[PDB]
Amino acid sequence: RCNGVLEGIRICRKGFPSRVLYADFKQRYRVLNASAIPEGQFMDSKKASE
Amino acid sequence: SKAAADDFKEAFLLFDRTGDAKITASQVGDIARALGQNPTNAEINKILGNPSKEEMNAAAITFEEFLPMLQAAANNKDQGTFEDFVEGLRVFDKEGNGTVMGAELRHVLATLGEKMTEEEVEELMKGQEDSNGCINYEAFVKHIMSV
Repeated sequence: RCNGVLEGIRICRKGFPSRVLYADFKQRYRVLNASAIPEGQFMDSKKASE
Repeated sequence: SKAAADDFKEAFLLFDRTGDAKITASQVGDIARALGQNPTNAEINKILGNPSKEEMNAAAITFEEFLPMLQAAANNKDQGTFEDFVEGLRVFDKEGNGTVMGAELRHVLATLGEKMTEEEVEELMKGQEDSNGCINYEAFVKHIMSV
C-alpha cells in the first residue's frame, strides 16, 4: 500500500488493464461464435476481433 | 410425438436381420444416423454406459428403449451448424479459395478424434476431389449435408 504497487493497480483498473493483441485474440476465442468470430479474425487480423 | 412418425418403426424392421423386432445396441448408433440424427460416437457411448448398459456383451433391443433413445438424441441436432463446418476447413488451408489438399483431409479424418476408416474416407471424397489433388470443400460440405 505504502509502496505504490497497490495504487498502480488501482489506476490501472480504472483504466483498461488487460489488453489483448488481435491474433492472440482470434485463436483463443474464435470458438465463441465460431462461425462469425473466425471469419472476422481471418478476414482481417484486426477487423476480425472486431 | 407422432407428429407420430411410424416410419421409424418401419425402418427398425429394415435393420433387424432376425425379424424378431429387436435391434442390437451396436446398431443403434448407425440407425440414429439413418433416422436423421447425428450424435457423435462418444455421445452414443456415454449415454449407453450412463444407463449401466454394456455394449461389450450381447445385446438385444426392443423398440421401447430405442424410441426414447432417439428422442433423447433429437435435442442435440441444434449442434449441426454449417457455418462452423465450412469455417473449420477454411482455417485448414491458406489463400482465398476453399481447397484442401487430398491427403490432408484423408489423414485428418482417419486419425484425428473419432477414427473414420480409410475406406469410409475414400467413399466420402470420391467424386468431389478430382485429379488436381484439391478438394473444394464449399461443394464438398454441401454434398455431405445433402444426405
